[PDB]
Amino acid sequence: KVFGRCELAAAMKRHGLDNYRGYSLGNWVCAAKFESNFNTQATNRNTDGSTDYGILQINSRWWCNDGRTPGSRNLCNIPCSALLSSDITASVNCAKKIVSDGNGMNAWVAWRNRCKGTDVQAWIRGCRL
Repeated sequence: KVFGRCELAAAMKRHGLDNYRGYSLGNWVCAAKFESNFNTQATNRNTDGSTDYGILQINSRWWCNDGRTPGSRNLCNIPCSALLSSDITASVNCAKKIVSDGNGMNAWVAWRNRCKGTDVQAWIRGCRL
């Protein structure tokens, strides 16, 4: 499913991402915008053969099992297909693990390059308080 901006902000807030590890909601919405354009079904193959899945483009090299990433780890203990659901729960819980792994949101290259340091609160302007 393709979320709207505020719809996704609300869903991430409900699932506990607002200020998770100190990252305001706008950071998460911005990252999702540039990772997936808010599309839960987004997939993209990486050069090394891993694949990125879902609204936050979680990578099969470490975080989920897709059965075709030699050496993969599956640290979120989920099939990568679960990251494509219209229900964002699996993606959020896995993102919590990723952002807790030491490097914060820098794990998302697109967040580092397109969201970090910017006025990310613009991404939640107008969302229901």
